[PDB]
Amino acid sequence: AAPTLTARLYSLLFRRTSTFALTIAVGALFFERAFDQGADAIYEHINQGKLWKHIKHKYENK
Amino acid sequence: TNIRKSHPLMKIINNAFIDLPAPSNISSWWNFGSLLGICLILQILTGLFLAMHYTSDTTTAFSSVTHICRDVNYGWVIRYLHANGASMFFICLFIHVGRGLYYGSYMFLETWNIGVVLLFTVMATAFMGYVLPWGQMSFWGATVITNLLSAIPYIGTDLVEWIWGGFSVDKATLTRFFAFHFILPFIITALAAVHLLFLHETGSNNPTGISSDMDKIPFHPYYTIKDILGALFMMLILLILVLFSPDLLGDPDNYTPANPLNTPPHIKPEWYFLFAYAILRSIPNKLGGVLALVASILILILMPMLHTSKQRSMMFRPLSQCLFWMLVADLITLTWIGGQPVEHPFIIIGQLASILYFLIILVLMPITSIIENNLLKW
Amino acid sequence: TNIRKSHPLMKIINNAFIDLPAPSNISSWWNFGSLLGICLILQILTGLFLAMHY
Amino acid sequence: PEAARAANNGALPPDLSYIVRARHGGEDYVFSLLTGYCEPPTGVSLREGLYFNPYFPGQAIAMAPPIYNEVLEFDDGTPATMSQVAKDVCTFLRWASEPEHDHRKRMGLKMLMMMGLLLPLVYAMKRHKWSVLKSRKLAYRP
Amino acid sequence: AVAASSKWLEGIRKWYYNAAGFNKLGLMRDDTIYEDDDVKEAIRRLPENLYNDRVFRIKRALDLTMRQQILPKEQWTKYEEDKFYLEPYLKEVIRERKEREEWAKK
Amino acid sequence: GREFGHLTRMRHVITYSLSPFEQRAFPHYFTKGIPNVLRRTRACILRVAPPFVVFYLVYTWGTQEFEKSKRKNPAAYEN
Amino acid sequence: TDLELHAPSYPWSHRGLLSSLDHTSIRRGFQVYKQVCSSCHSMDYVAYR
Amino acid sequence: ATRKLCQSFQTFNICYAETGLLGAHFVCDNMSIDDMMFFLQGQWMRLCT
Amino acid sequence: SHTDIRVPDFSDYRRAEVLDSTKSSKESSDARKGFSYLITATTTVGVAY
Amino acid sequence: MLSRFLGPRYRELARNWIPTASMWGAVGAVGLVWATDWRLILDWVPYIN
Ligand code: HEC
Ligand code: HEM
Ligand code: HEM
Ligand code: HEM
Ligand code: HEM
Ligand SMILES: COC(=O)N(OC)c1ccccc1COc1ccn(-c2ccc(Cl)cc2)n1
Repeated sequence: AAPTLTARLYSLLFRRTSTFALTIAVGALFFERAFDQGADAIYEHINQGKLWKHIKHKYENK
Repeated sequence: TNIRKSHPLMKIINNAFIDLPAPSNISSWWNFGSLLGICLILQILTGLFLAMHYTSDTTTAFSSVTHICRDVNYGWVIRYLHANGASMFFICLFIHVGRGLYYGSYMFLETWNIGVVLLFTVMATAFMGYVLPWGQMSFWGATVITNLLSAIPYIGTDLVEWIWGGFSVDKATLTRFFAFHFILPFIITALAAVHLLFLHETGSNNPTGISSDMDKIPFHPYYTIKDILGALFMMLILLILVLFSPDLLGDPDNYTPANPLNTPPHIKPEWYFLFAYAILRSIPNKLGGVLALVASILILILMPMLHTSKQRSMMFRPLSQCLFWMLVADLITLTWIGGQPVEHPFIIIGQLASILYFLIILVLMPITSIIENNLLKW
Repeated sequence: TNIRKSHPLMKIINNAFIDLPAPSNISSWWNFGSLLGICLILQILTGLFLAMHY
Repeated sequence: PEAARAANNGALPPDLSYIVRARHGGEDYVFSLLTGYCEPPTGVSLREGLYFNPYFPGQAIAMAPPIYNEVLEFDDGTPATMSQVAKDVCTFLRWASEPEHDHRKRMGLKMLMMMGLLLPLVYAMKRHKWSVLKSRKLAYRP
Repeated sequence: AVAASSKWLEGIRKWYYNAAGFNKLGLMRDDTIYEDDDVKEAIRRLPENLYNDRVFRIKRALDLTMRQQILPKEQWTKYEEDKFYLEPYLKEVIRERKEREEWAKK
Repeated sequence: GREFGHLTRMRHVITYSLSPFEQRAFPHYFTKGIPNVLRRTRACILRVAPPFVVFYLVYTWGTQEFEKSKRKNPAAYEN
Repeated sequence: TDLELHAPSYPWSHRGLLSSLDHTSIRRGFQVYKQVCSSCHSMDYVAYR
Repeated sequence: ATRKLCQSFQTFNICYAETGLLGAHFVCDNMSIDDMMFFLQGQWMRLCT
Repeated sequence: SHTDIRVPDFSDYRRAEVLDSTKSSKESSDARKGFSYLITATTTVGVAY
Repeated sequence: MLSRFLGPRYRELARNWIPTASMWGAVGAVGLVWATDWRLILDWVPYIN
């Protein structure tokens, strides 16, 4: 009866609910700068060649 | 020695939100009472911003609002949070009233009567906020109220002159409409604490209409996590209407400025007043039309007296369920008629639907409950 | 059946202002707590006027 | 406005900084009126200052047609025909009415991605507490 | 009180009993009554075995509505097996209220 | 005076419960849930829906008779 | 006063839900207001800023 | 004893060959169950730390 | 009698690692009580919005 | 069914209470015009001008 990989770190960090009181602060990363994969790479792909920083090399260093 | 049962301030919170006995079969229709408390708080922390940068005069009102969407930083998001946040308040209010009408919650007499006062106060507040931006719909919508407000046979001509700042359309008109709009949302916040103190004497009703004292659960954690999930689904719908179509609920003719320049192509208010504008417009008398406007909201107070069924709710009453949904389809008709011009098919329809709204509540509903009483052999 | 001892809103007022036990030798120096509540209400119904025209 | 309508035979042409937010067509109405001129049909006897535009309220705008082929030539080189003239000025006057257009839609994309995380996770937390009541059994032994 | 419609009006009574659905939750008709002051005095006067039967039937129906479920069709309450256990106790409570009211005006 | 030890009188009733960590939070979801939400739809469809059908027929008759009272004039348009 | 003609739906390049405006077609359309008009229309709410 | 919260309590250690039960039993009146469960669980947590 | 009282069967609700009634659930409990549990933890990194 | 007004003993309900109210339906014509700044009863008497 080998279990699955849901014993994540339950015996290591999550038992004594020390994590739960401060996940607004401590467990808070991986979801602003790791989501450069998110909206900005999607939004500029639907609007390729239409934003200002696409038509930009045409009008500096002239 | 349990601190949440003995501290003088903590034990008020514990009896109200934590250890409160609640029925176990409460549905999602009981979510909209805490949603109304979220919408009222949100309209206060957003009306802070707008009254800060504001000037209310006949010469600068239309431009004081256009200054915020372009020049004032984070002003386009906060203005359309406020205009759509008031449409969100009114859809959470009509669901809330129709719940208590369907399940017989008006038998809590003191809680129901403070509710009818709360329905009048938010309706009069939002009327005095749409007059503030001063466009075509702000002018011609305000100047049909005072035609029926000067129709009061003795005191009416000095009543409208006392609230118009002193004469007519002028600088100080929007100093008494704006005064009656800054301060009325705070009488609502005090009337809501009294509204819940009367409900605490009995606890909540439930969808079966039978008392549930043998099957109570604590409010925490079962309905604290269910009210948080329902509030998150409300913020998703509100931010979709703000960030993807912020002018869907609105009228373009209120971007044309206010002046007695020219008669507009139409006159219509926001969507949550279209049922009331359709009723008074189908009465060709400015005194009979102002009486049936107040009689369309204060008719809710007669609902405890008109009850003739032996059961409380409508869960086991199939003939009464048909009449409840005929009343909802009658209010959809009046919302459509109230945005139509006054022409041939929209006068015979708009005045027969004004009759059927009063015929269902007063005559058809008390007779049908008696017929269902005889069929169950009591 | 006494309505000021059994109504849910009236019994809060009765315990706070009417039937409240108070010492009998309280002086005039104990008057200034309700005077502070009069001065705070007055500064609210007068700051209404000034922020209107401002 | 005294000298305005005297220059235009009793009509003041309005301001345009909110003109597509103030009509029931958006920027589709401004385009369809700039390029929709016709001649007055049989029976429509119009007065001194009326040119027959069928996309106008009252059919009788006091507006001679303002644009035609090459009233202008652009800075980078673009054939300046009449529809191309009107299509570009109707991409103007919409940015003017709504200068928050592209910021409104990019902020709406991060909203839909964050509430695609928060909502299935609050729902399964609610599902965890309520499973005690959903699985309970009752028995009556008098 | 018509002898020609003796069976026809009992067909409409049996139809309305099934259109209403307290029998699908295992309830009797007197379980569903609205409890005003005359009903609350009649519950206090019930014998101890009829009181305990009513309390369990209401708790089982509240638990079914929480789950949005109903009972199997062989466990539904039949029309000609529904016992009006509360009706003799309620007619006596109301007769006593109407006696104290004729006395207060005469 | 509405607290948990003082509510009502109850005799001879037994309840059994499981811990939330001992059960799966998602049991039969499409096996039970889809047949359940379909007979709930069938039980309420004859009460709710026929009022909203009559609103649809009045709306279509009201917008179509508005146009052919106005400027739609094929044959009643003579001397 | 009889009927009215409503404008059709043109497939603009900003019509979609996640669509931006074309920032070359605003530059070309500013000069249709600047040098072909402002002989009748003010635009009193937009600046050169 | 100070608040007159119960009639009695006891702690037990029941052992079998591979498992067992480790806990407590108490007797009280109908308005004292919530306070006695609160104080007992607070003593288990005060021994874990 | 009270010895006629037994718990009804809960097999169609249990997690898939405790259906066996003979294994003593030593390591199939701490590696089990984690299913809806970073569900609760990755919720509160999403509340940082 | 509000027939509590219709009784043969409480007809003296209204006979002990209306001798209070001999002016009380017209105190608005005595007392409110003290603050209306109208001339409702100010023409009745040469008491006031
Ligand atoms: C021939 C002078 C003239 C020219 C040049 C002109 N207009 Fe007009 N237009 C008018 C007049 C006059 C009115 C107002 C007519 C009235 O109010 O009866 C008007 C009205 C309008 C309206 C309102 C139409 C309506 O339905 O109310 C719009 C929009 C408009 N003009 C846009 C433009 C644009 C864009 C340009 C630049 C391509 C332009 N106009 C150039 C004369 C002109
Ligand atoms: C600002 C307006 C309002 C607020 C903040 C508010 C708030 C609440 C809350 C929090 C509840 C308890 C939870 C619930 O059942 O939803 C409630 C219940 C109730 N409300 Fe309101 N409400 C408002 C308006 C109204 C109106 C307009 C009415 C009726 C005309 C009303 C009548 C009732 C009734 C009868 C109940 C008890 C329903 C039951 O338990 O079945 N309320 N309200
Ligand atoms: C129950 C709460 C409220 C409701 C229903 C409400 C409703 C409205 C409405 C309908 C408008 C018109 C918006 C538009 O037409 O564009 C508006 C704007 C306004 N509100 Fe409120 N409001 C509420 C709270 C407040 C508060 C708390 C304040 C002041 C602190 C306030 C002050 C204003 C002002 C000054 C405006 C004009 C600004 C503008 O038009 O954008 N309102 N509100
Ligand atoms: C807005 C400010 C205040 C208001 C409305 C207020 C109001 C009151 C009232 C009504 C009383 C009871 C009657 C009395 O004994 O006078 C009272 C008592 C008291 N106040 Fe204040 N007060 C305020 C500020 C303060 C301050 C600044 C302090 C101390 C730093 C304070 C400390 C006390 C104490 C200790 C008592 C009880 C005194 C006794 O019974 O001997 N209060 N207050
Ligand atoms: C605790 C209550 C208050 C205190 C102690 C207080 C104190 C003051 C003071 C010292 C001034 C300056 C007057 C002068 O120098 O001529 C003033 C005026 C002013 N206050 Fe207040 N105030 C209170 C309440 C309020 C309220 C409730 C409002 C707004 C609703 C408000 C808004 C203003 C404004 C706008 C002025 C304008 C300056 C003037 O008209 O003289 N204040 N108040
Ligand atoms: C958002 O504001 C509007 O819709 N307003 O007012 C500026 C408007 C605009 C144009 C035309 C008409 C109106 C108002 O139409 C109605 C019809 C009924 N009420 C009403 C108002 C208060 C109360 Cl207590 C009860 C009923 N108002």
